Amino acid sequence: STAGKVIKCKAAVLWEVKKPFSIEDVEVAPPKAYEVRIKMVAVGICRTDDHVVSGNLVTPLPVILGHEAAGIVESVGEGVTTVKPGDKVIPLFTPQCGKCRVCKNPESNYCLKNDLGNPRGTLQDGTRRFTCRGKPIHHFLGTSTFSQYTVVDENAVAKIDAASPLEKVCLIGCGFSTGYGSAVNVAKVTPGSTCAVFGLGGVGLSAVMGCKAAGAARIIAVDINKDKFAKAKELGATECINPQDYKKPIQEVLKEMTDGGVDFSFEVIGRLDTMMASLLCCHEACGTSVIVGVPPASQNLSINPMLLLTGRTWKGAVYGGFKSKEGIPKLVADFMAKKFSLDALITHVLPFEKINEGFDLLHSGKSIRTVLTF
Amino acid sequence: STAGKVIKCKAAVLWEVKKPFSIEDVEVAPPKAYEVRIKMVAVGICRTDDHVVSGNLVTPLPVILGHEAAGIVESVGEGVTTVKPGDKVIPLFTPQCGKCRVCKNPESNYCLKNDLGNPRGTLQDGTRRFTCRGKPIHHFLGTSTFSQYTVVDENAVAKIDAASPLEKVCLIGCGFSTGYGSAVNVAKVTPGSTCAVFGLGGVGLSAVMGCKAAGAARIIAVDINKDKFAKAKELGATECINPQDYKKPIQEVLKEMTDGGVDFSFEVIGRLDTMMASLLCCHEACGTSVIVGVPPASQNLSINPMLLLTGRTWKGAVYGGFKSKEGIPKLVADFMAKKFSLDALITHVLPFEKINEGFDLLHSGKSIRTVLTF
Ligand SMILES: [N]C(=O)C1=[C][N+]([C]2O[C]([C]OP(=O)([O-])OP([O])(=O)O[C][C]3O[C](N4[C]=NC5=C4N=[C]N=C5[N])[C]([O])[C]3[O])[C]([O])[C]2[O])=[C][C]=C1N1=[C]C(I)=[C][N]1
Ligand SMILES: NC(=O)c1ccc[n+]([C@@H]2O[C@H](COP(=O)([O-])OP(=O)(O)OC[C@H]3O[C@@H](n4cnc5c(N)ncnc54)[C@H](O)[C@@H]3O)[C@@H](O)[C@H]2O)c1
Ligand SMILES: [Cl-]
Ligand SMILES: [Zn+2]
Ligand SMILES: [Zn+2]
Ligand SMILES: [Zn+2]
Ligand SMILES: [Zn+2]
Repeated sequence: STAGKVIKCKAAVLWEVKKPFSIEDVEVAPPKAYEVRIKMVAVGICRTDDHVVSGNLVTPLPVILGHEAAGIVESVGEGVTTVKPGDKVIPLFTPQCGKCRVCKNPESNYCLKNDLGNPRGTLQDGTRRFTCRGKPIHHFLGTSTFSQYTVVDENAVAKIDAASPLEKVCLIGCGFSTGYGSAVNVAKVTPGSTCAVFGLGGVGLSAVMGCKAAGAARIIAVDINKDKFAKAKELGATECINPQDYKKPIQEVLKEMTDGGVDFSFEVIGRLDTMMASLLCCHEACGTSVIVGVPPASQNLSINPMLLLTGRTWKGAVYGGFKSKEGIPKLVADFMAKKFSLDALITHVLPFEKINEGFDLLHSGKSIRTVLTF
Repeated sequence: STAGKVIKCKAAVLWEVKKPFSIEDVEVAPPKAYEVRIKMVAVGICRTDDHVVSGNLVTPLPVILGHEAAGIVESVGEGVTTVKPGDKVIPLFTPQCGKCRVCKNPESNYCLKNDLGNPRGTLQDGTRRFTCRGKPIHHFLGTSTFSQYTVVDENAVAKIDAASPLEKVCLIGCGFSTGYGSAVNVAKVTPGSTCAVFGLGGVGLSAVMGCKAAGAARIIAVDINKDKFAKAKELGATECINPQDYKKPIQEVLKEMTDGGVDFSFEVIGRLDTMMASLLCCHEACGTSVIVGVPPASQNLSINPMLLLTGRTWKGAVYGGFKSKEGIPKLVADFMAKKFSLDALITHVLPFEKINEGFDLLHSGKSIRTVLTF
């Protein structure tokens, strides 16, 4: 019925920054060659989506955000070999074209086909598939999952287990993968090591889970919102610190707690002051600091190079180091194999139409993750 | 015989910053427990020594500098078990106490008994062994080799091959180990990779050799002194470029020549602008920039954290990641086995008394490594 036909549906369109989303009628064009048109089922709210709402992450507007989600293949374009209609899928905010220098490198995952470096708000072919009131609307990270239907490039979609509960598994689309992989793939936490995690939201907590799985002996959870400590400990944090209870700077408080500093620290928030704190609290001779939080546009850090000369390793990564099209699937399988659980991360489930309410909860600090359902 | 007695000898004293070295008679107190008094045979002139003179590295004056050396054990204090009088040895600017958190950690080498963090200008017990006209003289990195005799802690001296040519293996005491290990140990250069080395002094040329040993496919040597190019080439560089020949920033050139950037970048000069260019020239998603150059005191770098989120790795190291006491002897054995040659690095040989002429050669850019004989 719908195949090859333009689908009219509802989607949350952002026309301006610091404005609410508009649940409007938009026309979703049919998938071109090597493209897949997905029917969304569950979409989780990531702070990155909010970054555009706040102006911290610039991207052409009007836009349809969303990138953390799960859905079903409504139809595919010509040349599509990986997914067929009906297949359960997870759109990847970072592609794996498999042909660029990066994709060919065994330890890189930031494919050259991404729309993060220099945002165009289009699909890999430079064009858009969304329209609304005679106006073309921009995509976001080539996923735009805040819509009942969306078109994505084949190399940016991954087929998952047919029995996968799309309402939970949508987190593996971003939050869980990013945090967990940051600990296991990027930092490469060693068994018996000491770790520190700044920020305890959806991504932060999965970093706790990742350090735990890696065998970290001590995991120090850091957050100004005390309410997150309950979950942090439950997921594996050995202790919880709130920077506000101290008269002393956090990195100092941390170094005196761990005999000179932690082995691995992760900044999962997105502030310069906290990224400075994470670099400073990891032992000057053998510590590794992993930046996970997305920094506000055009801001810099002033660092003394002596901080690295002694032996510190400072790195960062997108998507927790997982090569998208391969990693996400295998992750779902592990979830199926009951290797881990995403239940503690989902605190609120709202109907798509109340997306604006979902962003409110994120700003009030009442929710870890909120899953908008279709 | 001089054991147990105060030795009187010549040493090069720096009384004030930015002033020539003054060759004076000093008294060298005999060694205490776990200390070794050494008779110097050959010393190399490293830019770090010059960093104190110029004022870029702060350390208490007046002082006896020098740290890349080779000599013979004159006598040992009570408790010493790792060396005996007559042994050929290399003092280590960074000790390997073997009992601290860092020494236990198999991946870090920056021992806690170092005098680089906050220089006391003493031995490990907190005292000095040099006197000059009543005035006690400060030590440097616990080694102070610009003297005919010096005393070092036992954990800062490595016993080497009895047949080692001391006028050659002194480079292994610092310059070579640092350069070669930065590539092989710290960056862990992968075979078939592309490398950029900024700075072609004795340390930077050892970084080049190390990249070649690692099997890099390309090694681009950068330096504003074209007279260094002939040696870089001979040592492994596939190409050499002079930033002054270009219209655009060196980082943009390097990225254009290597399909987006190198895989491994090395800053071996000690300047802020080059450490930045060095980070910027390694591929945003898979590059590793390694800081080897000692930056001028209290100077800060201003960086956009986004530069790291894409996948870049930024780190630094001392002594090229080698655990001093263990690594030096092994490296001397490799030298003995012809595994590598030091001849190209050693461009000048002058008697100790001509030390000022040696620093002048460095300043003019006419030398790579100048060795001083006693
Ligand atoms: N880390 C460690 O361990 C170390 C370090 N360090 C450092 O390094 C550097 C360098 O050294 P050297 O090699 O000796 O020096 P020289 O000879 O002077 O060389 C330099 C080079 O560079 C070049 N440049 C300049 N500028 C520039 C350039 N290029 C380009 N661009 C620019 N701008 C010149 O020409 C020459 O050639 C320094 O910094 C030092 O410091 C060393 C060693 C080691 N250590 C540490 C220690 I406490 C002691 N030692
Ligand atoms: N690299 C990536 O792949 C990637 C992926 C997804 C998200 N992110 C980024 O990760 C970061 C967090 O994502 P999330 O969705 O889990 O966010 P979130 O907003 O729900 O959680 C941020 C947490 O940090 C805490 N916090 C805020 N200011 C703090 C401070 N100054 N000190 C200590 N804690 C503070 C908040 O209480 C909250 O618990 C954001 O920057 C997001 O853009 C990065
Ligand atoms: Cl268009
Ligand atoms: Zn790719
Ligand atoms: Zn996300
Ligand atoms: Zn040196
Ligand atoms: Zn030690």
